[PDB]
Amino acid sequence: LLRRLKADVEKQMPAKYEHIVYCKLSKRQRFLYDDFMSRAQTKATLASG
Amino acid sequence: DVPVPSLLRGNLRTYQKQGLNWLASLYNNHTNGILADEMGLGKTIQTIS
Ligand SMILES: Nc1ncnc2c1ncn2[C@@H]1O[C@H](COP(=O)(O)OP(=O)(O)O)[C@@H](O)[C@H]1O
Ligand code: BEF
Repeated sequence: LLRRLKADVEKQMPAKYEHIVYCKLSKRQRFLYDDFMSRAQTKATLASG
Repeated sequence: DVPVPSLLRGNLRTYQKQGLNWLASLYNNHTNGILADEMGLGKTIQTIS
């Protein structure tokens, strides 16, 4: 193997931030989501299949 | 590591030169290994070198 990371070349590399942006589901997406959940329960969700 | 640079015309940094340093033990000893370096550190420059 040969492995190196940015820590050796660091302090010249700028910062890296991971943001998390939350977006609420829309109205028709809330209706369609629950619709697919119920219709999926009619198929027994196919979880163990 | 005693590299002869000729036809290197581009410029390489120190840790990549160490990449060729650790690459010198492969072909000279007839050994094959995986070189995995952090993305953005220019492995291709090491291969071309
Ligand atoms: N000596 C150097 N000086 C400046 N930039 C370099 C040098 N060596 C490599 N790079 C940059 O690093 C990048 C390396 O990309 P590449 O080797 O194709 O994939 P990766 O490095 O992610 O494996 C190139 O886009 C190049 O601009
Ligand atoms: F590892 Be680099 F992104 F090719």
